[PDB]
Amino acid sequence: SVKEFLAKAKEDFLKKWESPAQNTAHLDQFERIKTLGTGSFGRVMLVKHKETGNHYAMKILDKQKVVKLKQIEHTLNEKRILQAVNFPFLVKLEFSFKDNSNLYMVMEYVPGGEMFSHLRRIGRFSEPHARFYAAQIVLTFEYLHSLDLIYRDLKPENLLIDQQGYIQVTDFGFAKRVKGRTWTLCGTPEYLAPEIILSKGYNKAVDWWALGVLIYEMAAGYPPFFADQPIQIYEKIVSGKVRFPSHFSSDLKDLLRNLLQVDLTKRFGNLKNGVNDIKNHKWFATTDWIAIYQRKVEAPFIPKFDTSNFDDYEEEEIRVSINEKCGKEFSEF
Amino acid sequence: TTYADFIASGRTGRRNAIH
Ligand SMILES: COc1cccc(CC(=O)N/N=C/c2c(C)cc(O)cc2O)c1
Repeated sequence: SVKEFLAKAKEDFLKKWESPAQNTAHLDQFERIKTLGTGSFGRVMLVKHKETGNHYAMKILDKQKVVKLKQIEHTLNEKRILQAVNFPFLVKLEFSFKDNSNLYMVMEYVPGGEMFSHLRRIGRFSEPHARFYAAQIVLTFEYLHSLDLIYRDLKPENLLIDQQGYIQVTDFGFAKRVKGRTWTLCGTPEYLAPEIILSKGYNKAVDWWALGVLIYEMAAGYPPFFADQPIQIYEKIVSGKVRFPSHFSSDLKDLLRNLLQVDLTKRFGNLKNGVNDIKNHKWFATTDWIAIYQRKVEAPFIPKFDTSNFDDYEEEEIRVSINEKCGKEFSEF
Repeated sequence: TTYADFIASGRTGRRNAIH
């Protein structure tokens, strides 16, 4: 059963969580090819593992930038959690290591690019197309939450499309293992649940609110709350007054009203029946949850095959200092 | 249209996380 599968999933996770993989490669083992994406601490590059010819995506984090942004514990969470998880729609952490200047996380290379890129270019996804992706996120969150993990940064920028058109979730920078509630103000403005904005303390329900935002954005082509400045976005979120495009199906609107619910005792994913309120919802009536997990469903879109599915970014030399930086802070990495 | 308002907005590119 699902409860049985998850219980076993947890046994596997806890072993790796209690005894994390560390120092499993070195920089010179990889040929660096091209930047695939960037972020506050650094960049992610396509690399080739010299000994095997395998391609990977190497995330490079400048330790000093991490410290300046007060993200040490978050970065330790990111690596400890990612090395411990295992799910079909989660990007794999293949190796990790550090040097005097940087932290490195060598992850699975996902060649189809960011959902963000395709969504912006095409404008919006059909409901069946959006549903296909949404189903994968639902299953992924079911898995993560069962391990007491909150993800906290769902958005199209963080969802990569693989060669078969399935999603791979990336960027565990705000992922956290927590029983009960937590308080950090983190995420992306458009995707924040009201309780985060209002400093109320919050739990895994914030991921379900975020799913509502994602589904809305996939199906509309724009998110339910936007404005040129984050402050104005926050004002719209806390009002929770959502308007739906006229092309939204009745079922879709109903699901979204239950996900984008300000009231925590009414928000789908967070009720007595948990994730099953979502899985059994009418909008997902056509969804075969087992077939999705087994990747037996034909994707509504497979990317054209090479890095042309990613934007070009400015490159910079990866300079390593002759002095160790922030050693104590990142001891466990 | 809301779509037009979005496309003319400053929030159509990659969105930074809040740190
Ligand atoms: C906060 O500092 C940051 C620094 C660099 C990058 C990031 C965000 C991130 O994890 N991108 N992952 C891209 C990725 C790509 C493009 C391909 C892939 O196969 C796997 C990935 O994780 C954050």
